[PDB]
Amino acid sequence: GPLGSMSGGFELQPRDGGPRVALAPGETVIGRGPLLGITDKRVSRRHAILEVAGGQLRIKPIHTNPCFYQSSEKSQLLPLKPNLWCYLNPGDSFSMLVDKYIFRILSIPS
Amino acid sequence: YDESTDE
Ligand SMILES: [Mg+2]
Repeated sequence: GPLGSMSGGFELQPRDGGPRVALAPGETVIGRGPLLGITDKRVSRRHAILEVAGGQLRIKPIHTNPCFYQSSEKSQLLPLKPNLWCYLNPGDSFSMLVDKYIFRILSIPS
Repeated sequence: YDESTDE
């Protein structure tokens, strides 16, 4: 029959060892601001959107200054396509600059 | 965080 609901939450782990950030259900706009403590003026205050729903995490870059993605299996942060949602797997990383503000996706309970 | 984004 019908599959029903799926749970599962997410946390961001900064590559530089800063504190982890748990994500709320639904959409969270990320970028320069107090949530992640990013202050570099090259990151927009409305840089990307993250969405947690149904046990999945997706990201959408929303600024001309891009976001980057590194699959857990690979070794280079590469640009994400502008303005498109992309699912992120636990263990993957994304970043707000090519070489700074890099976060690994961890799986946690909802 | 009041300053405009650098492009
Ligand atoms: Mg502007």
